[PDB]
Amino acid sequence: LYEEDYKLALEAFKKVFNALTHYGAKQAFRSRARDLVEEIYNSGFIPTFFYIISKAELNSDSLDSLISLFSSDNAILRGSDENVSYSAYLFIILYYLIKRGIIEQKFLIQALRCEKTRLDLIDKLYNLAPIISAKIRTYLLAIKRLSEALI
Amino acid sequence: STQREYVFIPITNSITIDVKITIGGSDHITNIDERGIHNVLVITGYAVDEKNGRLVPTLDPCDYVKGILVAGTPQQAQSNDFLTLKLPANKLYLIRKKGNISDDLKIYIPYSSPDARNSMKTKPVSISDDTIVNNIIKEVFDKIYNITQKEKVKIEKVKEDIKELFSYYALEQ
Amino acid sequence: STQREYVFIPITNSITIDVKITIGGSDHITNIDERGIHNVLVITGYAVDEKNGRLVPTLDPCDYVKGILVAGTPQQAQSNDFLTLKLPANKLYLIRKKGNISDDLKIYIPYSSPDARNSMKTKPVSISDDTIVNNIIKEVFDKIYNITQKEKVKIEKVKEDIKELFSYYALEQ
Amino acid sequence: STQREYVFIPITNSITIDVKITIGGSDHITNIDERGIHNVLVITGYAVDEKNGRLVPTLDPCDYVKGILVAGTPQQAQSNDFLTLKLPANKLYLIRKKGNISDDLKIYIPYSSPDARNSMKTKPVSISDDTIVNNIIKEVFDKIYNITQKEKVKIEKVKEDIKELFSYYALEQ
Amino acid sequence: PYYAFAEPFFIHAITHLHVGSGSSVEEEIALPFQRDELGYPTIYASSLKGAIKSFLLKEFPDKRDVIYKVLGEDENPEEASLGTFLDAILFAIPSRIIEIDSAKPYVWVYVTTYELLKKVKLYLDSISQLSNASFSNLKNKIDTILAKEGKNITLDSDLKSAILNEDFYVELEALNNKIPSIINAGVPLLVLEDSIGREVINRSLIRVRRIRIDRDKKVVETGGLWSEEYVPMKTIFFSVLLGKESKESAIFASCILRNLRYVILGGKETIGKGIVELRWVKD
Amino acid sequence: KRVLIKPLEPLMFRSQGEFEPLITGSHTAAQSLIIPRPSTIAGMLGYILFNKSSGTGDWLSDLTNLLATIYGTFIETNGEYLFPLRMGNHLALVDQQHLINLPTLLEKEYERREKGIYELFYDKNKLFQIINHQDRIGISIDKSTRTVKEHYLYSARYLAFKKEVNYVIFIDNDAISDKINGKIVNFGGENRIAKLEVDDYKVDTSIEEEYYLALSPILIPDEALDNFLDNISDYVAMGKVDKISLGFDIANTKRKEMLTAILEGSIVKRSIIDFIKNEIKNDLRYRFSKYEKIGYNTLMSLCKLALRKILS
Amino acid sequence: LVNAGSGSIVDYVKTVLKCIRENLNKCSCAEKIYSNEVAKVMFRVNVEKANVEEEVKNSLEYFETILNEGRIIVTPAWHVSISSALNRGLLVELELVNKHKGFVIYAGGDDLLAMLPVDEVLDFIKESRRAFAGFGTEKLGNMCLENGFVRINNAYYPSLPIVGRSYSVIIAHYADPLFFVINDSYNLLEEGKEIIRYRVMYNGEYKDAKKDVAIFRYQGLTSVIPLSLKRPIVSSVSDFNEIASIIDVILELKKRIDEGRISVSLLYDYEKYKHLIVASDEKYLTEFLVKDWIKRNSLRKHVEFTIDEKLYGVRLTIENYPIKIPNDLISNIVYTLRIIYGGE
Ligand SMILES: [Mn+2]
Repeated sequence: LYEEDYKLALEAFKKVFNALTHYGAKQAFRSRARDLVEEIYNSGFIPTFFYIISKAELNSDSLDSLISLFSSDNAILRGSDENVSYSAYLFIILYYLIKRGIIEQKFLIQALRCEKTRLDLIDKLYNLAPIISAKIRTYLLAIKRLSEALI
Repeated sequence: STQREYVFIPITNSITIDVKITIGGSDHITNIDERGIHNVLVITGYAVDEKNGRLVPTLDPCDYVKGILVAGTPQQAQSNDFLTLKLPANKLYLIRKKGNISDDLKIYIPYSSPDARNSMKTKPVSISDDTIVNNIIKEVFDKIYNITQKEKVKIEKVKEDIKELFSYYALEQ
Repeated sequence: STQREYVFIPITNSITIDVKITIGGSDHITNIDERGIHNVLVITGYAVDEKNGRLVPTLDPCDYVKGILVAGTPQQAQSNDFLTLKLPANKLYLIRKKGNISDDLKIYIPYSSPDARNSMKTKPVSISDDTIVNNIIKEVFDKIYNITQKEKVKIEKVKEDIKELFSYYALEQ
Repeated sequence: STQREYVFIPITNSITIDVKITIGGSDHITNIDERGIHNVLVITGYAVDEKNGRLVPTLDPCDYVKGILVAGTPQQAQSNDFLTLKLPANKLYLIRKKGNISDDLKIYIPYSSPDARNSMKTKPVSISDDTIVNNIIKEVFDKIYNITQKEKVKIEKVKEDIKELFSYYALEQ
Repeated sequence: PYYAFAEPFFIHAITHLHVGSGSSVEEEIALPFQRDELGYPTIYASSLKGAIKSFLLKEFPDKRDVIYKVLGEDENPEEASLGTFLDAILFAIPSRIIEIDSAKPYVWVYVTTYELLKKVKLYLDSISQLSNASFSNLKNKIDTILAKEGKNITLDSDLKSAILNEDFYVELEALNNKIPSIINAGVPLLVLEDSIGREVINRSLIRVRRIRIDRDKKVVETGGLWSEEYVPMKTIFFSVLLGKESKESAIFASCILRNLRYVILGGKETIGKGIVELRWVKD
Repeated sequence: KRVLIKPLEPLMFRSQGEFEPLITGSHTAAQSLIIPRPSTIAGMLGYILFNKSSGTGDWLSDLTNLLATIYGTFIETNGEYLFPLRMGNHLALVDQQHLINLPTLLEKEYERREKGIYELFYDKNKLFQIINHQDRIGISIDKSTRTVKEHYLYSARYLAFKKEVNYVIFIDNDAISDKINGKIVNFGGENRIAKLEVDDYKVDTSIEEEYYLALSPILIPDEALDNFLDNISDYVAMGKVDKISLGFDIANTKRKEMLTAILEGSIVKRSIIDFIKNEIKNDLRYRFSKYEKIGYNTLMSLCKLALRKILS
Repeated sequence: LVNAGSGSIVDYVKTVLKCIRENLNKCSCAEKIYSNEVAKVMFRVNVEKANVEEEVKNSLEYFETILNEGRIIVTPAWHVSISSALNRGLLVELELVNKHKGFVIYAGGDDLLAMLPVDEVLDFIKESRRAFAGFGTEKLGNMCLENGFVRINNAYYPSLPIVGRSYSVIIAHYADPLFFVINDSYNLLEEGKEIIRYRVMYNGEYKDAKKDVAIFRYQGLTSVIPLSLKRPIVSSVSDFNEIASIIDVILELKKRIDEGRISVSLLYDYEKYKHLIVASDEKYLTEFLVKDWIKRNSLRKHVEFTIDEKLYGVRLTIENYPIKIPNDLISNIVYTLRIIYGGE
C-alpha cells in the first residue's frame, strides 16, 4: 500500500538537509524526526500540529518562503531559529496532504491566504487527524530514518 | 462542447431570468444525493452586487461567492459580456465535490464590470431568516433540477445545507 | 441463418470500420461475458499487413491471424478481395468455446492477394502499449458490440485477455 | 533465387505436365537417394476439389496437402487465376530436408473460388491401388525428375513410401 | 457410503498458535507458520489429524480401538482410516481497529478476504447438496457476501470507515441491510478486497524475535537469536471431518466428537502456543 | 459424458516407489505427479462403483467390469483447457492453440526449432501460473518423549493449485454418470480429497492427422520393446519414454505391473498406431483392450479436440 | 579480431574491417588495404608471387562470413584448445576441492559435483569461480595460475576467463535422501540459470543477464548471488578481481557476525531498510542507509565495513517461477547468510 511514499519523500523534502545549513536547526531537524513521531502517536496528531504551527512565523514569510517550494527549487531556509526551519516541516506535512488527496490544493492554497480560512483549515485537519496520522506514519518514519542515516 | 453556467445563491433573488436549460438533459453538476447539496463550485476573488445581481472582478482572494452549477446557457440574450469560458474541469475549486467532471466546461459567470466609480466595501454575509429562504425552494431548485420535490420533502436537508454553505462576499453597496 | 465476418486485429487502428451500421444481424457467436473473449478464432497460414491494412498470407501454421467473427457485410464497396466461404462450423476452429454452434456458417474475411514484391519478413508482435490499446474499447468492442458497457463493469479482465488473445506475424515492409 | 510451383499428389493423374522444365536450376527441390520421396512440401489449410482440380481454400488447419515444390515456371499461361508468393523461404514446411536451402524462393500457387454453393465437408483419402501408384509414378513422377530409372533399380522403396507419405483432405463438391 | 456424512468445524484459537513448517518461506521469519498456496496461514490436515488423534488417545484411553479405526493404526497400518480432515483454512483473523464512525466502540475486528471466503465456500458447496447434513444457511450467507467481491465490505455493522491494524485506512459498506452473523462472537466481520485484506492480515500475525541467554552471565549466546510467527489468539480456521459409513464412526461422532471443545495443535506448547477450541457447525 | 474432478486441497500422486521409514538413518521423500495417471482415475471411479463378488484377480478385469472407455485427463481451469507437453526431462502445460504449429516447429531447422520449443517451455508454459509444488515436511512423534522419532521425517511435494483447477475425463456410459454425481472421493495419495461433477458433452473421435498428443501413457507391450527402442524416431517426435508401474491394487494390496510407456505430453507420430496393432498377439490384445478401457492409450491431435484410442 | 593480431598486421586487418564497415564496398576498398599489403611484399627481398586479387578478397570474405553468420568459425585447434584448458582448469579444481575438505563425486572439466562442509562452501565457490578464470594466488600442486592463464613452470596454458559459471548449493541434512537432494541440485542449476535475470551494464547501459550466478537452498530458503555483473565478464586484466566480488563481501560479513561484532538480528532487520533503499535514488544516501542499518547491529566501533556501492540498483528478476527470490542483491546476500548459518 505504502511503497511510493519513499518516492514521495524525495520530491516533497526537496531540501531539509543541505540548504538547512549551519548545523543548528539543521541537525536539530532530527529532534523533529524522532520526538514528533513519538509525539504524534502517543499524544495525538492535533497536539503536535498545534505545537508545530505555534512555532510557525505565518506572516507571509512563513507563508510564501514555503509555497515557493511548490514551484521552483531548493529554498535555503536560514531565516531565524526553528520557525523557517519549522515552516518547512509544516510544508512537509501539508505536501503529503496535497500529494495524497487528503486535502486538495485549491483549499489549502486558499486556506493559507485569508487568515479567515486558516481556522477551518485546522478545524478540518482536526477531523482528518485519525486518517492522517495512520497514513503519514510510514512517510514520516521515512524521513526519521533519513535523519538517522544522513541528517 | 460540454457547457455549463454559474448561478450564485444569495438571499438576493435575481437569478431567475438567466435560466434556459432548466433540465434540458439528464445531468447537472450540482444535485441532491440525500447527504447534502454536493458539487457546489465556488469562484474566489469575486464580489456580487445586489443592484443588478452579478459578479464583479475583485483582486482580494477571499472575496468569494458560492454558486450552483447546472447544465444551462443563459437563454442567449445574455453571455454577450458574461464571462464565457471553457475549462479543464480539474482546475475548478468545487466545494463538496462528489462526482468530478469531464475536463471541459463552457461555463458562464454572471459578470459585472469593475465599476471603478465606488470603492469596494465587502462584508461576508451568511443566510438566515427563512422568509427569504422559502422562495428558494421554488425559485432555484424547482426552477432547475430534475428530482426537485420528488426527493426533498424532508426539506430540512436543503434548508440547513443552503444555510451553512452558501455565503458570499457582496459589496453591500 | 446468418453470415459472419472475420475481421483482423493488427497493431493498427485499421479496425475502426468494417460494417455500415452498428450491429445489424440477429445473433452473434463470439461473446464477451464476464470472464473471457469467448469463441474467438485463429486463422493460420496467413499474415497481417499493419499498414495497407488487409491480409498478406504466408503459408505455415507457424504463421497465424487472430480475428473475431462478427455479423456484417464488408463495407458494401468491396469483397472483390474479401473471401466469402461456408463451412460446417466444426472445421470452424474456435478458441475458448463457450456458446452455440450454428452449423451453417458464412464468413467475410478482410484480405488482399499477396502481390509478391518484397521479401516478406513476417515478424510477430504483442498487443500492448496500453495507450494504443485503451482507445480501442468503444470502436472495436462497442462499435459492433454495444453489449459491453451496457451490463459489463468487467472491462479490464476482458482487457487482460485482450493483452494476449490477439497475435500474428505482420508484414513490416 | 529460383521459382517453384504447386502440385497435389492424389489418386488422380491429371497433373502430368504444366511445369515445362526438365532440368531447372543447380538446386533441386525433391531428391531421391534410394530411401523414398524426400523434401515433401506440406500445405496446411487448403482443402482440395480433386475432380475439376481447383483447390478451394478452407479455414480449418486440420487438413493438409502433401505437395511438392515442382521445379520451374507455371507454364507462362496461368497465374491470372492462381495466387503466387515470393517467400523468405523459411516458411515452407518441407519434410525431411536432405540438402540445404539458402531461404530464397518464389512460389506460384494455384487457387480457386470459396465455393459458397454447397455445405463444405472434407474427407481424408490415402493413395490406393498401388498399380495407380505406379501409373502416377509414370505420368507425373518420371518426367519431372528423371533420376528414376536412371540409377534406381530399387522401386520397392521409392514407389511404396508415396503409399502413405501423401494423404490429403478431399471435398468432393 | 464412501464419505456419507461430514462435520465442518471452526478452529478458534484460545492462545496463539504455531503450527511449524521448518524454514519453508522466503520471509524474514526463521520459524514461519504453515502456509497456504496464497501465502495465508494454514493448518495441514496431517498436523490437525495427528494432534487430534494424540489428544483423543490420551483423554479416551479406553476408546483406543474406535480412535484407531477412525484415524489409523500405528502398526498393522493395513487398514485405511475411515475418517479424514481437510486442510484447515483461515476463515477470519482479528485485527486492531481504529474506527472513525458508527458511534459504537470497537477496538478489534474480524477480518477476511474474498479468497479465503472462496475456499470456504468451496469446502462448503462440496458437502451440503452432496452429503445429507443440512446447514445451507451458512452457504447462503457466504454466497451473499461473495456477491460483492472487489470492495471492502463490512458485515453486521454501521462502521463505514476505520483504520485497520494501525496502518490502513479503509472505507466500508454494509451488505444489504442486515444478515445473521457467520460467527457467534459478537464482533463485526469485515471482508476486504483481496489486496488490502492480505496486508491487514499479514500485519495481524505475530512475528516475535526470541533469544537464548547465557545461563550464567545473563547475556545472549552468539547466534542465539531467531524469529517465530504465531497466528494470533482469537483467530478462526475452518476444516471438515469426513466420515466413511461404519459403526465405530457413529461411536466417534457420538461419544467422542460431542466432548471435544479444547485440544492442543501445533508446537511450542511450553510457551503455551497450542490451545484451540473446536466449534462444530451443528449448533 | 464429461466428468470434472475438482480437488478440494493440494493433492499427491506419488511418482516413485517406496515412501515409508524403512532405513533408520535417513529421511524419506516423495514428489507428486502433475497429471494423475489414468489408473488413478480408474481405480477411484471403481472404488465409487465397487462390487463385492467379482474378479479378485488381474484387477483390470473386474475394474473394466464397471467402466467405459475412459478418455485421458487434461486440465481445465475456468472453462479454459490446458494440455500437457513433455520434452527430455521437461513437462509443460500449454493450451489448445499453441499446439497447432508444433508439427512444423519440430522440423524447422536447428536454431529456429530450438528457439521455438525453448520459448514453448519457458514463456508459453502456464504450469507455474496455475500449479506449484507445495513442499510438506511431516514427522511422527513417539509418545514417550513427545519429540520426533529417530529420523522419522519425510518430505512430500504436494500439488498446490493457485486457482480453480479441474481434471477432465470423458466417459461413455451415462448410467455411470448419474451414479457418481457429486461424490466426495479420496482422489490420490495420502488421503487427499476431490469432488466429482458430471456434465454431458460432445466431442468427435475419428481423426487421423500425421501427429498426435498423448493424453495418457502409451503402454508398449514388452514384445515390441526392442522393436520399438531401436527406431524411436519413427513413433515419437518429442516427449519422454519411461518405465512406469500401473499403480497399486487395493482389493489385493499389491503393487501393479511395471511396463514401459510413453508419458503423456509426448508427441507421437501416426506410425505408432498400426505399429502397435501389427505387433501384438490376440492374448495380449485382450489385456491391452482393458488397458485402454481404463484410459492409458489416449491420443489427441494438435488441430482439434481429437479424442482417439490406439487399439480400438 | 583486431586484438587477436600481434604486429603491424593489426593495421591491415582493422582497415579491412573498416572496408567491411557499413557495407562499404568490395572490389573498391581493396586498394587502401592493398596499398599496405603490396607495400609489405615490396618491403622484402625474395618474394616470389602475389595474387592479391584473390588473396585480399578471400581475406575480406572470411570476416564477412564471420560477421554475417555471427560466430567465430571453429577449427580443430579451437576445439583442442578449449578442451585442453578445460582439463587444466579441472586439475586446478581438483586441488581446490581438496583445499576445503571436500569429496569429489564428479569433477570433469566444465562441471563439478562435490560435497564440502557447510563452512567452506562460500570460500570454495569464490576461489573456484576465480580459478576457472585463471585468477588465483595459490600454487595448486605444480600449477600456479596467473591472471587468465595457467602457468606450469614457464608453460602458459590458456584458461576460460570469458566463460561464466553457475553454482548450486544444497544445504542438506545427512539423513536426506540423496535422490531428491541430487535432483534438487540439478533442477536448481538447470531451471534457475535459464530463468533468472539480474541487472548488468556493458558499454555503460543497464541491461539484463542470465547465467553466471550462485543459487543456494536450505529446505525452503533460496538466494542468488551474481558472479560477474559484467557481460564480457572480463575484458581487461583489471576485471579479473571483480569475479566473485559479491562473495567475499558475504564472507567478510560472516566474519564479523561470528566474532561477535554483528548480531544475527542483522539478518532479520534489513526488511525495513529495504523499502527505503530500493525506492532510494542517490548513491551516498543508500550508502549511509546500509551503513546505519549495519550500525544498528554495529559491525565495529567507528564503523569500517560498508557495502561497496556497486551492489545497489542491482535487481534480480525471475520468469514467474516457484523459486521466490528478493528482487535485490543485498537481501539476497542476507538470505545467503541465513542459508549458510541454517546449516551450522
Ligand atoms: Mn543445461
